[PDB]
Amino acid sequence: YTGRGLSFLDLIQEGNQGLIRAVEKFEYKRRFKFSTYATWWIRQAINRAIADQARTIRIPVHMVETINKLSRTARQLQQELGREPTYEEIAEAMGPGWDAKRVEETLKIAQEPVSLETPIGDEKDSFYGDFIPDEHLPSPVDAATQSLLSEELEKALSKLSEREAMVLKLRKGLIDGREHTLEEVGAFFGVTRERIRQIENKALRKLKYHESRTRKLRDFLD
Amino acid sequence: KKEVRKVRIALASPEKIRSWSYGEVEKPETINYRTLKPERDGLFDERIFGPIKDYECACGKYKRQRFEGKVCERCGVEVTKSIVRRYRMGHIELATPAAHIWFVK
Amino acid sequence: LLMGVTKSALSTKSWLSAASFQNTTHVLTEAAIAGKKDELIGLKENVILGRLIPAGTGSDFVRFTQVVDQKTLKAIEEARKEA
Amino acid sequence: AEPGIDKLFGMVDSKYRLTVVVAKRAQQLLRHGFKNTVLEPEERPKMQTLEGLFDDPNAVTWAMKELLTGRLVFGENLVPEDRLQKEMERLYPV
Amino acid sequence: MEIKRFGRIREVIPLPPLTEIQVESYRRALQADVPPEKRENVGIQAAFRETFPIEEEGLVLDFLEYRLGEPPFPQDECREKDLTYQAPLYARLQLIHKDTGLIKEDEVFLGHIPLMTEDGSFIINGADRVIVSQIHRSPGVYFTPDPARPGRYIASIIPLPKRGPWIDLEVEPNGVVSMKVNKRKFPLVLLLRVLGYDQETLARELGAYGELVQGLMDESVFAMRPEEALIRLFTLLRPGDPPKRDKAVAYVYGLIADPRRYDLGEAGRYKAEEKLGIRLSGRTLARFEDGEFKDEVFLPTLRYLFALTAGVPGHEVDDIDHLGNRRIRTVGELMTDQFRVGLARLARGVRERMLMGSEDSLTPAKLVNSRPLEAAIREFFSRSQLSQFKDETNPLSSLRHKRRISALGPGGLTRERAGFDVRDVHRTHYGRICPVETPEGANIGLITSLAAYARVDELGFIRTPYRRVVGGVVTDEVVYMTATEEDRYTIAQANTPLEGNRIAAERVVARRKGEPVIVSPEEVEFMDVSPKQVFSVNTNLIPFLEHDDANRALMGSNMQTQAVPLIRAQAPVVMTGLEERVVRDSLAALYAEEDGEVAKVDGNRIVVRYEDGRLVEYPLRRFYRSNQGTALDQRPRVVVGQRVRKGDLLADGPASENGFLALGQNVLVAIMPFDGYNFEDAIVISEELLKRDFYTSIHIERYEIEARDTKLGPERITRDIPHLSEAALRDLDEEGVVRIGAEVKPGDILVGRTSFKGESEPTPEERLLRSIFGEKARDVKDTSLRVPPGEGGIVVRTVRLRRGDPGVELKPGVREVVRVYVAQKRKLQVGDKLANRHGNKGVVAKILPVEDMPHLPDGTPVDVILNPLGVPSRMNLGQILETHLGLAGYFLGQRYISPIFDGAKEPEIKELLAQAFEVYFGKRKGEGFGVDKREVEVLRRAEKLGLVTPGKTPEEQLKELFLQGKVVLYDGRTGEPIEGPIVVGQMFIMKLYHMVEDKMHARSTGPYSLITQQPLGGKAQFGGQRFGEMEVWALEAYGAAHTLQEMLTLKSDDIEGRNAAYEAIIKGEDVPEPSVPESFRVLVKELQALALDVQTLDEKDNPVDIFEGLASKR
Amino acid sequence: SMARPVSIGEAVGIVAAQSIGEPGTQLTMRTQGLPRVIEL
Amino acid sequence: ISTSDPVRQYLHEIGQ
Amino acid sequence: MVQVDGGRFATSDLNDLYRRLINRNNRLKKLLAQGAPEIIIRNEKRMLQEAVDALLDNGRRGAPVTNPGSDRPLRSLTDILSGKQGRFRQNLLGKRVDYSGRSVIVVGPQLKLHQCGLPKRMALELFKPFLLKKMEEKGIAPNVKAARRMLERQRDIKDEVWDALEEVIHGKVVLLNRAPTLHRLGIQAFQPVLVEGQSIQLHPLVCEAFNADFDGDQMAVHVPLSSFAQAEARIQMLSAHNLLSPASGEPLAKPSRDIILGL
DNA sequence: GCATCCGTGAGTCGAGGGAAGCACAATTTAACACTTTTGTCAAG
DNA sequence: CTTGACAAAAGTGTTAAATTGTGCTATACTGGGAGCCGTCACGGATGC
Ligand SMILES: [Mg+2]
Ligand SMILES: [Mg+2]
Ligand SMILES: [Zn+2]
Repeated sequence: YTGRGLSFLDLIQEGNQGLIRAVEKFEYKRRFKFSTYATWWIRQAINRAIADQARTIRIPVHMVETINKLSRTARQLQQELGREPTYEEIAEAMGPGWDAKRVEETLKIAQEPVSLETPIGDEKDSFYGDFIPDEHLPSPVDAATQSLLSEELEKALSKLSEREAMVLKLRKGLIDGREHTLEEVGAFFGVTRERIRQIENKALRKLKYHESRTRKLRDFLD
Repeated sequence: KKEVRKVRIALASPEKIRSWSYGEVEKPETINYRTLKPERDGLFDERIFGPIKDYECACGKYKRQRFEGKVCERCGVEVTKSIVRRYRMGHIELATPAAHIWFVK
Repeated sequence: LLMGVTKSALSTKSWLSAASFQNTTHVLTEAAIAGKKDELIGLKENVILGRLIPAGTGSDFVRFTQVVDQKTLKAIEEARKEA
Repeated sequence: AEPGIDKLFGMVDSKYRLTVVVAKRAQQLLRHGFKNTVLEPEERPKMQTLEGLFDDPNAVTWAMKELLTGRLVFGENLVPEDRLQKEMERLYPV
Repeated sequence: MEIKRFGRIREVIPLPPLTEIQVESYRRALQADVPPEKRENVGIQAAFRETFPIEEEGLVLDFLEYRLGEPPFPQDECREKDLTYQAPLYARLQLIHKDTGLIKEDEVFLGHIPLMTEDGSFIINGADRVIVSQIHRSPGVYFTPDPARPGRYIASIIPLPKRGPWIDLEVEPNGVVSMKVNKRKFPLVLLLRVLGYDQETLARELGAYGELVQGLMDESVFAMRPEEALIRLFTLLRPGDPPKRDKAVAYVYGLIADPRRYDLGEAGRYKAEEKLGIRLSGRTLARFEDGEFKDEVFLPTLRYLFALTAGVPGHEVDDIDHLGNRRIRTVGELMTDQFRVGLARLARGVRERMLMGSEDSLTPAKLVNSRPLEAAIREFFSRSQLSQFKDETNPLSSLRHKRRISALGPGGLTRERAGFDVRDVHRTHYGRICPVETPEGANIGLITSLAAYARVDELGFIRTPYRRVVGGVVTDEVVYMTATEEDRYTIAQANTPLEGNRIAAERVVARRKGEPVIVSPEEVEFMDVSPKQVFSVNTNLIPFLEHDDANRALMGSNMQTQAVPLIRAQAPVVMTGLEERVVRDSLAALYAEEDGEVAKVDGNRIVVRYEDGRLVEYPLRRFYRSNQGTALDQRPRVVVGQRVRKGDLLADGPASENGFLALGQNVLVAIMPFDGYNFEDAIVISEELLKRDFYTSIHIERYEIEARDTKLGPERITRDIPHLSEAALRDLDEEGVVRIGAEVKPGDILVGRTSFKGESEPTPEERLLRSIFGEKARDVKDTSLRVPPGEGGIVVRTVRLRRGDPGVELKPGVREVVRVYVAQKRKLQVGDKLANRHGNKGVVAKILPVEDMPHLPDGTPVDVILNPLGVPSRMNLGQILETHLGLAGYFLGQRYISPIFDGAKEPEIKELLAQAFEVYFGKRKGEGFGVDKREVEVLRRAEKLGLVTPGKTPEEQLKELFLQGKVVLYDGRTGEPIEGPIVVGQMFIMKLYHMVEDKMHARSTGPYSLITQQPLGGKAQFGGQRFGEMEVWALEAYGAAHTLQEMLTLKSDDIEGRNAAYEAIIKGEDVPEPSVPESFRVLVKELQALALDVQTLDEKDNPVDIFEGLASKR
Repeated sequence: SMARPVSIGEAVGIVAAQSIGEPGTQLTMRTQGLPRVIEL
Repeated sequence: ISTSDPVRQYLHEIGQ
Repeated sequence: MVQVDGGRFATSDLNDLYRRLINRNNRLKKLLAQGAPEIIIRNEKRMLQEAVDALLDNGRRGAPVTNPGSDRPLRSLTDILSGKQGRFRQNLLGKRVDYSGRSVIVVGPQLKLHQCGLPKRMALELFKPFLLKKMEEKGIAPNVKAARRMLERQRDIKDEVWDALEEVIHGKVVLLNRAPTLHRLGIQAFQPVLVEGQSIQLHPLVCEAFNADFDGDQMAVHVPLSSFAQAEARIQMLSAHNLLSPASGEPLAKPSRDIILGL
């Protein structure tokens, strides 16, 4: 079983677990030799361990069996046709319920991750991770434009009334971080929901009027 | 507040290592092959090392900073900045002690 | 005692520069067992921590110099000494 | 070479002290919008723009020229930092 | 423009096919055309006959024959669809059941063998590649002197690489000869006994030297039976394994007697027979027959070692750097070796399958799994060090790349573990490996070039040709011969004077074992064919090579490869004679197959009517993009109805003018300083060069985008990209791709693509913005392909490959791929690198108008101004002589062919200059013009410098100056003459591939690394400049503490620091004080991962949290 | 560099190392040359 | 058998 | 374990080492819970020790652990922190920096000793934030976002952007660098002069200090940002201020080949 | 006196590089009618 | 500023369906396999 993702000693230890199970479940009344019944369990344990531990991104056992069967079918068709089969042939040979789309999805699933320390060039000084940008943390430009938008929005909300600005900054989650509902803002102010939506609409219209008269906030909309 | 003036290096006791860790990594699973989300109790578990995205738990019940410093009861993931994922460590509880090679070879 | 530049550099009191020079495993294991504390005296340690190096404009001899003009200085002295 | 660089080097015991003084004066000039300058209107550094001559926006040039004039006092433990900043803000609001 | 030829040496044989080292080797390896029954036991046929038959031992898998089918796709289709140009390989195999005695035969598809193109390269994954030949130590038996102990010798038996362990035989101080195998030393007495050797045999054979045999007469094991001796040796070699007779005999047979695991090689066997004077039956150290071991080489090796130690006259040590002891593995041998490895893996699989399964119900197709063989072959042709991306900047580049010899690669030396000895020019490199051509730097001496006349024989030894000399007459009989055979003769020089065929000179300069000697004509036995055989193809293209220092000839030959094709490229005025042969053998130009008449001439095709009557249509490669981005096009050179003979040129290839290699332009060069714009190798050129489109090249860039499948939805290549005006989408067609012929600048869209945005609630400020503007957020975002900064041109091609297309094997999840070929016409500009064949290189630093350049008295401005100060230090005087001959040719309207080391000498150049001055001054005299006043002033100054003879007329003094190569040159700015005469001539200058357009790069902010969060590196990734250790040292020495802190933190990895700095700058403020770098945090976390408690303290030793409380457990 | 008394705060160790190591390439290599400096 | 080879050491241990 | 733009996953070798350690530890726990014999438990404990070793320092003891399907040793923590490619020498003692460019150098004989020829496009990219601020100050763009959008496309850049750039760089200096930086004058501060073209113009007299000729040498440009950095570059690092060699005290910026020849 | 083991060996740049089933029990996900709250619109 | 409906977007239970994890298969089988020298040369340190 060597060369299938697990080292020799790991296979040996997994087979040892299978052998322990075989000893537990062996019956000598049947007059069969121990190797005959123990081989089943040892191979079972080794194959289960290969299915469970040979991939960095673990794949369920049924899916591993599907991938192995698909690879066997592809190899058989490749040796029979004298060329690399397309997904249609492979799907047809797999059987009912298989089309080219499912074969492609299974092959995409079966793609092992590539090491970040794999060398690029002939010197081997450069690696994959040296060419992969980090797209999680915002760039300085993104943080700067977010701060600019916050400043301009704070300046724009100044022209509004004292209460209307608060209503919009609460409904849009500019204070607590999360949007509030009309009933919640009412419980904060003691006012019913209809008046809150009316005043929010009026203040939004006023902000639109100020933006039209100034045009100092349109660029941030992208 | 205070400025760094000295840097000290010393041995880490098992107690100190466990104090560093936000949780024991019990499974070798990295991420789910289908949903691409980290697997629970794995090397990338959100319950241990922190959320993938800022102020959002795994189950998607808390999604804003209002519930900051909170651990969701549904998923167990702390609602905080995702950058803690660069700083929060785990630990593996060895069944038997293993010598540190730096002090052997 | 006389030792080469390599042995002299690897036996320095600061474990950061010695570990960033050579024999990182050996330097770090000795420093960790001895519980060594790096006082950040030289230039390499400050570079590693991104601090202001204690040389040039970062030296304590010149770093604390204050510049002030005539008018403000006279204002401060007059406003404080009047008591 | 920077104008009067020899005099600037000769005005201090250590060249890095000269650099520190120039940089701190430049920051003081920037923070107060060049309103704390000790330069007369005929001494302000100028740049030639298509529209015409304007005030030099480089504060390091202003600081070097001011240090050349000799109307700046530099040294250690002259005045407390908080008091100095407060008085500079008071005389030169920004 | 007539061509005048110089030289007196008559070459008896032409240059051999320059690409034969690739083509013939691969043809021998494949044997695809010879019928299977007539195939010889070489190459993949040898691999088949070696690994097969496969016996479990009653299943036997026997190999009968193989065949290679036609390639599935043509070369152009393979290049266009990123395929591999390969031929299907099938093997005919029979399965014999020894029990039943039944044979079942079928043809099994073993896979695909990559095919070599006619020019000598491969197409791997749509990319042109070259398999560089590897030089290494030839296998065999060698006898080297022991350095630690004088007067002692050690014998080394070396098999083929990865074909057995090296065997060491050393006479130890005790007197017992020791054999070393696999780092383990043991007494050779034991193994010698295992080979059925008794005391009397050793005493009779090796006993005629002295005490050395007495050291080989240990009777403690001689009386011991061979079986127990073999088991004892097995215990020595691998201690611990239970001693068993079967295991021990299997191990010994595999170690020294197994042809499938030990292979001395054909070259190794030949060398062993030649040295030890024996005849090996096979290629193994011993044979295993009749259940016993018979010696092959150990006794002859030990006899030679004993005789060498004793001091017999006929035995000598072996120079391991002697090129008769160094052999070449070409593409064929490397491919055969990898094929044999894959076949061994396949045999392992076949053995393990026949062990299981129904032995009755088994077919050869089921047993044979061809996947390991294909895997080994694809790994060799893709990820091997010797499989290199083809260098095809110009045809000479590919020609050189196919003739390169690398000491590195799998099984060779290491770039850093290689000493001076392996990198030196051995005396046997003469005529076989070019001495001057090598990459200066870390690979000097490790990579070299095959000599022009050299050829690699069957065994891998480089042979060079020599003319047989008998009785003093030089015959036309040419013998190709190796260094070990070359050492036995006195070889004269090709420049030896001959009166017809008799050697005329009484004293002949010759070589004896590489040493220069003076001999008589009767003592000469061989002669050099020509001076060209000593140098490679590139070095043979440098005229007046004998006047150039080797360090600069190296640079010139190397830079000839880097020259880009030019739209107006023209062959050099001074040539060596190889330009036509280089073009012909590069297969870039098109030639007539036989005599015929041209029927149709077009920019795309040439249709020729041959004498036999068949119409032959040759499509023309037009505006094809090479591996380096240069445009490779063929331009027809015939007209309709023109009669062409066999071999006549039909269309120029890239960098060729009428069949002559044209790597640059012939320009008027003045050698003089000019206002400091010539300072330190800088070059001044005239604007007239740009006006008439000299040094103008065409470069094509390929941009690739993919529309893929994603969990959120499929990426769509469409023209409807959200939030873009009509101006941005003006040049895109309805399918979302830029229209062909559109001019694109940086930031312009090439292919429009939209991708589904990740499900994420927007920031509250964005939500308020959307509510204010009443705009619903769209579900897709712009991920289109745009022109990178500093690039652009004209969109000349669009290629769209879709999933399911015939032959298009897209990766899973990729719906389609779009490739845009954009071509730009680059003119010479400041920063572009020019060079010449003599190693003089420099960047253009100034482009002057025509009225500013120095001009001749007739009004002709010079094109290029070179600084003379680059000549004395570099000692490359060939450029000066080329300039003189170019001036002569420019005024005479002719070109010159001066072969290296036998060509135009100074008297001939001066007579040509006399004719040139005659025409140049007779034109003036006929036009009615005397001598200029300022010419008179320059002549007065020159006679003050002793350049002209006093008392002569101004015309005669001007003639003298012209004969010295100098003319009276005027200053275009002042009109006054240059105070001294200036060397003005016509010189051939190449525009190199290194252009400031592809090298200028700048960055403010961009991508950052994943872990360290530092900026990436490389212009392609829009990365920052590496501020390494030495730059930090420079800042520390300057005392710039704050600049250093900024570069370490604010500009590299202080995330908060860099964000705040950018925000402060765009707000007109000063950047804030930086913070701890993220790299230090990564360092601390890694040290903690090593279970080391790293703690940052304050003045009072209290811990300081540098993680902002983000890693503290409450 | 200035032909005047050294200013307090200069990293003379780095200057010393750079000054010694800069002409290292000019030293002959062929107990003499760069190996002699290295062993010293 | 071989201290540095884990496979050989395991095989030797199981061979007892 | 990041996903590349193509959808493929890239992960580090530390994940593989941790996975091996966890697998062996869990299997040892299971074997102990099953009362496995002493030979099996001993083998599993030895494997656990070897996995810990490989994680901490791969290849130090025994055969290095390699990812199946390849012969490349896995990168352990010790390899991450040690060597020329380790954390110290690659990311701590030296770093890649923002506001940095590179281009081929040509000779500027018309330049002053303190001046250099900086290409317009390199200056535009290097001084992008300052240029955006200046554009916002004038009427070129309404805000910084609009200015950046304007600068994104080459054909959208008007002619006043170059005037704003000329205004920005006034007084400021940039650090020119040529590798290898054998001594300290391998980095020198110059007052940039905007030139048409793509190559950096170098003053001849500094070439000897830089060990730079013009056969294809390239140089890097760095932009100091704050007042301290600009002051240090203009006072200490300026080319016209470093005229004598720190190694010997003799002049290092002195007349050279063509100058000496003419004189 | 020697034997063995270990760590070290310039910088920047680009360019392409990228034994297997089968059955069955749990578990998770998708879907699907229903209750909601959550926005809205209508006038008072 | 309020009710007084009401379309709808969201949240809430169960369920049938994929999806995933686990056990088991009884002729007999009982210690691996890829190795393979231009082994890189040379100081420094330990330790027999
Ligand atoms: Mg090179
Ligand atoms: Mg140079
Ligand atoms: Zn949750």
